[PDB]
Amino acid sequence: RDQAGITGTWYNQLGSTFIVTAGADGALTGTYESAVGNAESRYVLTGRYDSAPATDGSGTALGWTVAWKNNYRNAHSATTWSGQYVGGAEARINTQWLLTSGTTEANAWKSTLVGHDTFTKVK
Amino acid sequence: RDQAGITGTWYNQLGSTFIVTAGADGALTGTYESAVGNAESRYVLTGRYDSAPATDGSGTALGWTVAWKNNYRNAHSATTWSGQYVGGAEARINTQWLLTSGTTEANAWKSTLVGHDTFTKVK
Amino acid sequence: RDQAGITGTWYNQLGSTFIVTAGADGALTGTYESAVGNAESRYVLTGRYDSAPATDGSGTALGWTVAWKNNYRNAHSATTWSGQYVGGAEARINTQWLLTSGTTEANAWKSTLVGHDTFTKVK
Amino acid sequence: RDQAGITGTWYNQLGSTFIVTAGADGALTGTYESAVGNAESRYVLTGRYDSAPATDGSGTALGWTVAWKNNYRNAHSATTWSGQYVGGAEARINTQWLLTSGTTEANAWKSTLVGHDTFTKVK
Repeated sequence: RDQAGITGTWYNQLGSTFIVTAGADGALTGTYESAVGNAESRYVLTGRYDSAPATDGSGTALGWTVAWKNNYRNAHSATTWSGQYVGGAEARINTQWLLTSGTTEANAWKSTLVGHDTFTKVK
Repeated sequence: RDQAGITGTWYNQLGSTFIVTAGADGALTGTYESAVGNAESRYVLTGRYDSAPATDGSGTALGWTVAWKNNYRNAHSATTWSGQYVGGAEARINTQWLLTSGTTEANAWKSTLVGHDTFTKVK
Repeated sequence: RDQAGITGTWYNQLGSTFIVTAGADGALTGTYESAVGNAESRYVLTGRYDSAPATDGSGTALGWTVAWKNNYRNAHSATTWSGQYVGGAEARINTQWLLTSGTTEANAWKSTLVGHDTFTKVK
Repeated sequence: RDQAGITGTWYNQLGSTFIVTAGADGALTGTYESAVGNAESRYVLTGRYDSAPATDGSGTALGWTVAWKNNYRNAHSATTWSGQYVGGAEARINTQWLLTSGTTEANAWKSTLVGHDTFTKVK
């Protein structure tokens, strides 16, 4: 439905690269490359999207996760993005995210960053 | 590593049921059943976890997504949980979550709920 | 310090109006008018800011609260904005916010919206 | 209304101390002492609460801010708590919070922590 609209290469305001395939079943698969933080090269992502969204002009809800471990680095952390895809000439994925680091129990109060990323099809 | 510790059936404070398998590669697969909201029965989830966490007593970072569409209902929304697994006698997964609904652009300011769920191996 | 830079009239991307005075002591006082939601006219706000920020080019941390009760309406809710003031030609206050509604205990999981507002000195 | 219920000394799960007065007009004034982080002794807080909440068993919405500057320390950061007061034998204030640090523009993606604190009248 928005399978075609979501599948592809997206870029956020930080210059990160989100490469995703949307499956007919609601699956999101792909790779993420962050332009910032304790990260290098590509990381696996997986997520889900609403494969039968409302037809009233609403966006398409979706989310995905990256664990920041690959063959190069392990930042002992994971980010989830929660948001919606908005189609059209200037298609966008508007997200908020939560980045949790593994911590000791004494430090768990400072485990989680929150922010917002907007992805577009052009950098 | 925490593959065995994470795999299984978890319950949160709302009485929701999180059934997950942790793969050797960092994958999370399974099903979620919410005790609240516009939800019935099981929904697909997918996520990621740190398969090689720190050995200094830190938790294990992880996250997952549910899109709230199944064969019974479609709530045009997705939730992502971001958190850490803490092993031991009283193992826990401590999370914060973001629930994004598909909205019109005019309503996007009110698209996203935030909360926190704690999962245990016993209800 | 940024007392002069913060004091004044600010506008966000929704067309809301934030009127604030920064005190020498770190106080924020003023009024908020939301262009959206269950709101009309001005609401009291109060908050705090860092009156002696770092001199290394960092922003100035601040926050404020609105309870959505005035002489016209009571939305049984409160929003807090947490963010930083960035000075200069295009001064900005970049925030994330939490909007909590009063709920029953059974509904408390869906009590809190999260979002992000960027304020500028020009609409 | 909940003026009497809110006014007083509260303690969270970290062992922090929140001392507040609720004014008839919806004002919150007081001091905060954090048991964790870059903090020592008391800090000024100000906030707002719904002075005429619903009478249907709903909680009372409120929020407050601390800027982490006092005569002893300056952590160049501010926290806002957004939540609701629930009255009764085991009265509670259930909150989520946003802690923003002043950062450079390049580091603003990692400026804001999110968490949740529950306050009770007994430690």
